[PDB]
Order: sequence, then C-alpha cells, then structure tokens
Amino acid sequence: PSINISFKELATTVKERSARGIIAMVLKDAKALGLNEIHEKEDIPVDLSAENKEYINLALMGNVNTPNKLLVYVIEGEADIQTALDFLETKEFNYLCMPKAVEADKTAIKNWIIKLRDIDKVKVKAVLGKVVGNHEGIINFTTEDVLVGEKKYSVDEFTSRVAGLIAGTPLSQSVTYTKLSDVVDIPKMTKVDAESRVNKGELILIKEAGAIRIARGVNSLTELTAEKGEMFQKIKIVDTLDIIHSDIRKVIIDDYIGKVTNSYDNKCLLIVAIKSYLEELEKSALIESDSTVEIDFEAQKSYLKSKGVDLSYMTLQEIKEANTGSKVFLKAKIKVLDAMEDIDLSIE
Amino acid sequence: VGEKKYSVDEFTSRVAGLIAGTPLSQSVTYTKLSDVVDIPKMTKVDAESRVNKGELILIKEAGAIRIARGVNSLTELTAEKGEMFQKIKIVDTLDIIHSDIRKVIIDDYIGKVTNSYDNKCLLIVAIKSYLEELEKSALIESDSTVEIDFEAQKSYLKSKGVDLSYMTLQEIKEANTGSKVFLKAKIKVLDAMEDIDLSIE
Amino acid sequence: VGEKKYSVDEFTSRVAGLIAGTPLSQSVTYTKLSDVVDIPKMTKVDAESRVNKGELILIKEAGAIRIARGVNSLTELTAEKGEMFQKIKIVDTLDIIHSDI
Amino acid sequence: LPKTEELPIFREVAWDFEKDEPILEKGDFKIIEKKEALKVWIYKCIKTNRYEHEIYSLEYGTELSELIGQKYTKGLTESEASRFIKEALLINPYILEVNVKSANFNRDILSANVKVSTIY
Amino acid sequence: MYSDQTYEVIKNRTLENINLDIYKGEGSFLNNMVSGNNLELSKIYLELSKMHKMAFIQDTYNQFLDKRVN
Amino acid sequence: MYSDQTYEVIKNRTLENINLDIYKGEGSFLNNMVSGNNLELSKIYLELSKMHKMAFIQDTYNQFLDKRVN
Amino acid sequence: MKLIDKLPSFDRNYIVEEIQGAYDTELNILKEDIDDTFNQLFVDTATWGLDMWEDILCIEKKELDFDTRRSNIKAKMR
Repeated sequence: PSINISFKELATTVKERSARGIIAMVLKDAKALGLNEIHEKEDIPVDLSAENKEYINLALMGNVNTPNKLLVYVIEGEADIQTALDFLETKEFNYLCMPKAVEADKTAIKNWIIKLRDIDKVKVKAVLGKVVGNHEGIINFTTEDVLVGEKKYSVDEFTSRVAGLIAGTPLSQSVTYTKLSDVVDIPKMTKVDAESRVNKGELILIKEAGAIRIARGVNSLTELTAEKGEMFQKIKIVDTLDIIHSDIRKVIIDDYIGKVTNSYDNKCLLIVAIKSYLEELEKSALIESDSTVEIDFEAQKSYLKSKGVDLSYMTLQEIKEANTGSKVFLKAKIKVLDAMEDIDLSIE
Repeated sequence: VGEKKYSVDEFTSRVAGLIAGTPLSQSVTYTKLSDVVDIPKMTKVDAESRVNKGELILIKEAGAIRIARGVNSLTELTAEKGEMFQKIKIVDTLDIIHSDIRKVIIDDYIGKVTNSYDNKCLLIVAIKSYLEELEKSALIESDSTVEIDFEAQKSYLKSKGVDLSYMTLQEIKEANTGSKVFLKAKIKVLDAMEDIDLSIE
Repeated sequence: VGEKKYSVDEFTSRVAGLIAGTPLSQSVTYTKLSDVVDIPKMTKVDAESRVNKGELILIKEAGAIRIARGVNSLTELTAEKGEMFQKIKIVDTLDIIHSDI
Repeated sequence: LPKTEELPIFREVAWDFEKDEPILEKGDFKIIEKKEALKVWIYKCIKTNRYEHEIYSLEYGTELSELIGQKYTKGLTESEASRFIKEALLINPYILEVNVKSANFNRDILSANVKVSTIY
Repeated sequence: MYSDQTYEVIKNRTLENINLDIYKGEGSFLNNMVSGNNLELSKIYLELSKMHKMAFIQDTYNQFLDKRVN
Repeated sequence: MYSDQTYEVIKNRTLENINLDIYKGEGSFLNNMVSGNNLELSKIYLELSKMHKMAFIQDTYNQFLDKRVN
Repeated sequence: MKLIDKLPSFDRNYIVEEIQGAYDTELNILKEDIDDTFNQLFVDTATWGLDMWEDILCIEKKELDFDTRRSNIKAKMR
C-alpha cells in the first residue's frame, strides 16, 4: 500500500578515545553518600560540605582548558578505601585524588594502582600528597604550607588542584613552569633546596619569572631502572604511553577478539590498522613520525618449538604463513618525542 | 462519486476505463479522482491490510481520493510469479509483447517462410529489432539477448535418434529442425517505485 | 539477567540461541552480555581453572559481563585430539562439512 | 556593513522520527537543542506537502509527491527530485547546503543518499 | 479595521504575545494551533464586517427588509 | 454575552479544558501561548462589545447614529 | 474537528488532538456568542437589549416580558 520515507543523518566519528580527561575524587561525608558525575560546571549537590565544595572548585579550572570530566563519589570515612577501590575498578579513571588520604590509605592506593598497571594492565595515574613510593604511576607533590589566594590550603587540597590543572593540560603543551595566578603567597624557600627537592623526585612550587610556578614535570618515581630511564622520569611520556596502550587494547577488544578469524590476511589487515593508528599518533607531535610494525618472528619460532615442528627445510616466510593456533605475535617500533624545558646554546 | 450512489460494478467499469486510458510509462497507483467527492471513512491500518490482501481500494490522500496500490487481484503469487508478477503494470506489457510476437509470427512465418538456417537468422534479427523497439520505450530494460534453443535442438536430435557425438555443436544449429523452430530470449521489464525511502547525513 | 534471578538452564537456552545466532565467522569468546546485570564474584584464577576443565562461564571483562571461552564440554582430550577439537567453533564447521558431504 | 547575528538555538518537542508521536518527559515537553530541532524541521517539511494544506505558507513544503507512484523514468526523476529536495530544504536559514549522491532503483523501492551541512 | 486584521497579521501578533524559549518556526505544532486559531478568527472578523452592513437600514435582503418594515 | 466572558476566566477555562498528564505549570510556553490566544480572545470579545455599543449608540457618536435618526 | 483536518499527517495523534479539540470547543462557544449578539442586533430577536432600546426611545419603566417591550417600541415610533 503506502510505503514511507525515513532518513536519519550520520557523521563519522573521529579519534574515539577512552579514559581521557577523567578526574576521580572520593570524599568522606555523612550527608551525600553516593557518586556524582560532574559534567556541567558549577554542579554542586547541596549535600556536599563547604570544604568539599572548595575541592570541587579547585578541580573546576585548569591551566589551559577545563578538565574533560570530573567524577565525585561520597561515602562515610569508614571503609572508604575499599569502596573507592571497588568504584574505580567499576568505572575507568584517568586521575585520582583523596581529600583526606592518610599514609596507610595512600599506601593502599599506590599498591592498588601498581597492581592494576602490572597485572590488569589498567594504566592509571594517582596523585598523592607525601608518598616516596617506587612507582611512576603515583604523583608526589611535597610542598607544605601552601597558601592560594591568601587562604590556607592543606597538601591534599593543592594536590587535587594540581591534578585538575594536569587534566586540563594539552599533551603537546607542558606541565613544567606553569605559573599559578591564584597562588599569591608562598613561604620563602631557597633555589638550592629547590634543585635538591627536584632531584629527589618531588614536585614543588617556586617563585620564578615574576610568578609562582613548578620547577619540573618528572614522575614521583625516584628510582628509574635502566629500562625506564630519563624518558620514563617524565609523566608527560608515561601519559602518552598509557594512552596508546589503552587505545590499542580498546580497539583490539572491539574488533578482533573472537569476531575476527585467525589468518595470514587477517593478520596483515590488523597490521595495516595498527599502522594507521600509529600514523594518527604521528600526526600529533607526541611521538616521532618514524615507526615500524612487524610480526614477532621469534615468537613464531617459539610457538613452533612448543608445537615441535622443525624449523629446517622451509622458507622463513612459511613460518609467517604457518598457522598460529588462534594466537597473534607482533612487533612494533615507537619513539615518543622528548623535548627541553630550558636551553643552553653556543655563540661565536 | 459526484454525490451519487454507485454500485461496485459501476465503479469497477469506471476504473477499467481509467486503466485503458493510462499510458504504460505512467502509473496506476495513487491516481486521484476529482469526480469522487464523498467516500466512507476507512482507517489507514485497514487500508494497509486490504492492500496486503491483494485487493484494490480507494483512500483519501494528498488532499484527494486515490487508490493505494496497483497490484494484481492474484493473492497468491508463486515462486516463478513473485513480486514483479504481483503488479498489473508488468503483466500488461508481458501480454502486449506476447500478442505482438504471436501476431507478427502468424503474419510472416507460418507456412509462408521456408525453414532454413538463414531464415532462422533473419527471424532472430526481426525479433531483436522488435525487442529494440520495446527497449526504446521505458517499459523494459535496454539489455536483452535472443538465442536459438540449443537444448531443444538436442532434444529433437534424441527424438530423431541422431547421435550428438562426432560433430561440432554448430552443426547442431545448422542441422535441419523438421519444420520446427527452437529459440531462447532474455527480457527484463522495468520495475520501479511508488514511494521512496532514502538516507541523509 | 535484567535484574532477575535465572535458572542455569534458562541461561543455557539463552546462550544456545545466541550461538545459533552466531555466524561461523565470529567466535563466542569475549562476547558481551548487555541483558545480564550481575554475576557472583569469583576469582580469575578459578575462571582459568574452569576454562581448563572446559566448563563455560561468564566473566566481568572491560566493565561488562562476557563469555570466558567457547571451549567444549569435552573435559578429557587424547594426545591426538588436539587443541582445535576443544573449540566448539572449530568442530562446528567440521560437523557442517560432514553433514553436507 | 552590519555583521549578521547568530541564529539562537531552536527548541521544540521531541519524538522518535519513526514513532512520529511527541515523546513527553515527566509531564514536560522535551528540550531539543543544537543539532536536534533542525532534523525535526526537515522531517516536518518533507513528510507533508504544503499545497495539500491551506494553513501553511506557500514557500513551505515539498513537491516530491508528484513523482510518487512511478509516474516517469527513474533516471530522470532522480535528477529532478534532487532539485526538488534542494528547493524544499534550502528555505530554512539554518540549513547551509544540500548534497545528493545517488539513487537505488530496485523493484518498487527507491533508496537515495543526501547530505546536509549546518551551522552548529 | 477588520480588513486590516488578517490571518498573517494576527498570527504575528499572537506569536509576539507569547514569550517562549521555542523559536518561532514554520510548521511548528504550537505554530499550528496558533495559525488555525488565527484563520478562524480572521473568518470571524469577516463575519463581523458583514454584520456591519446587514444591521443597516439600507442594503438589506428580503427578510431583513421585511423585518425592518414590520 | 460579550461582557460575561473576561480574559482570566476564559483563560482558566481553556487551561481546565486541557486534559493531559502534563502538569499545567505557570510561566510555561504552553501557558504563554494560552495567554496570547486569550489576549486575542479578549480583543475580539471587547470588539464585539464595542459593536453592540455602536449598534445602540448610547455614546460615541457614529454613522449609525445618523442613519438611525434618518 | 476542522483544525485536525487542516493538521498534517504526522500530527494525527491524541497529544496533538487535545489542544485542537479544546480550542475548537472554545471557538464553538465564540460562534454561538456571535449568533446571540446578532440576535441582539435586531430589536425583535433582542430580548435583554429592549431596555436600552427603550433608553434610545428615552422612555424608562420596569417591564415584565419582551413581547410587551417590542409592542411598546412599535407604539412609541410613528
């Protein structure tokens, strides 16, 4: 009879990402007792305390941009750490801060973060007041008696403020030497002590360039191993490494697990897609433009030895063409851009 | 119609007269009737069901009274008939082409034309020309092929008992057909849309 | 599932219908279950142990309840059985080929 | 010489474009903003031809119903209906441009692809 | 007068009378009610204009003249 | 009766005649359009009252006065 | 009933229909008001208006029934 017309517009998504610009903060209050996702600015539940409101206001503004997302959960102080851990496991978080983090709570937070990053591969970063832990995922801001806008501030308050500042920091930009107009009064503190504290792996504030700014953007990790090194001393680099890891994991989970068959051509298409994503990253200045992706040939040899098939009397290309038993072995080359805070040149 | 009571047969005759005046390139569906002014109320869902029953009805649409579909009265279209045979518009042109081919064959070839390979080739050329004439009209597709029915030739040979082996398949076409003709042809009648449905971005 | 207690056989029927809806191109491993709301908490080590047993269980993965494995119920595999025979997906096409032939 | 002022956000009731019934939120008419009201306006313009109804303004409406029914050839009517839709949609100041790609001719169904560019 | 009052003019007047967040748009459901009421009101304006003349002693009809002379 | 109906009474009557689960909230654009339509309604009712006045010419000298005197 | 007929196809549901029906009832009230006023225009059909009819006649008195009002008006003139 009558057949009708229905047309709905569609626009292709560009650069779909996850766990970006997310701020997670859990506060101990006996009035709200629940989670509150903040999507609109100046969104204040009436149940929240005045100091909690100040925490939120600190989290509001960023250095360059407003943080993409701020998530707040409320529960009683008792058993706060367990429930916060459960909630953060439930929903991904780019950053974490605690208004009333005790040393034991900070240690538990760091242990949970490192456990996820090492076993669950959940690359997350946490901001802590005074923790000398041996991991780069945590952040240690050791600046006592911080006063912002002629107002007394606890260490946790300003760590939350700095985390909010970091969330609004673009990756192509920097975290070092970020002047704070809100901070007007700081205790006197010598340049030599500033250098020593920075070399201790700590984050501090200094009065420089006619303003109050930080001195370095290094990780809280004091001891960087041989494989970690100088480029892992910087939070700026671990951030982009975590971002790329999460993006690759997300796209692989969305596309290839179960849904995509295991074949040589399927592997080639997967390599092409990964190369395309790396090209997308290369368009940004975060990493170098030169990179290569390869099938992990040595892993193929190891799989053959596990199977016991002799490696002799066939071409090495046949090894790549050989079935991998519902497994994939790959190799890739990366180089994240590392650049300079302050310079030193020569003249003639 | 025109504030006048009409029996079903009267309006069926009127609709048949309307159809006779309908050009083939045009449509029968959604034909508004200015003469009809008063119609009983009948719901859209009921109209959809009645059309899906294989029936022809009138509806008040587009500020006028028109029909809903141009399908055949045939409720049950078999696998070989299908959707394109559900429409009277297609069976009409199929009947027209059938009648025209039968008429021209009766006029020209029966008895008067001798049975020969070249006579068959000329007949194929004439049929192709008629199909080109139809293709000039928008009723059918412009792509079509006509062939000698080779399998019917094989069947005729088996009836005659002449072995199919040890000669070229072309010799089968060149072989005498015993005052018979076996042919094959490809057709595709244009089938098009009443209303549309598209996509936007 | 959908804020409702379900019998084990109810979800086996649901999964069987899902698998019937699963084409041979895809594999039922790591398949998300939107309808399911919650599953009892259990250790991932026990999940891998049950995978070794061949039992199929749900898993909470990437913030979603998902299928751990498409492994067959066949617990004991002979030496010549091979790992591919542990997969319902692999034996499915073999059965289809057998039936067609 | 004067610089044009941006068009304020259009608000209206909301509905599923298949439901065609205005879905109402807790006894309050839903709020549609930015890229939600223009789609509703386009749907309203396309679904009903103005000249069927005297109340609507003459410039409003679409004239695609003439081609509805398979009255002419698909190939030419594709190009004709492209301009018909462009005329019917370009009336809205919000809409910037309309781009039609192609048409699918199959049985008694037509499928086409059209594009819209907007401000927000 | 009533000749000045037309569906378009009173439609615009009613649209101005409404202080609403919804921007005025052609074919709007709310605009649909407003336009329908304005059309009927313009018809009523025409009726009022007619009953101006019909109420007069002159330009009467057979029944009007009959009533007047009775 | 033109004088019997006034702006607010018929406004409230129109609001009551609306039978929906939608709560009738003051300041709503729906209430605003009811207000505008009732504004035009009050205008037309007042003009009808003025028509009656002009027909009786109790005040506001008119051409009707001259014709009735004639 | 008239507005819904003038209304588009996609506005054929009750949500649209309620406002139109209420306004149509109101406009029926308005049109019967027009009818009553037109009756008031003619002295014979006007019942309550006979009082200021007599006021135009510059004669005032309490009156029982409109027929006597019309009779007194007819007697007053000529």
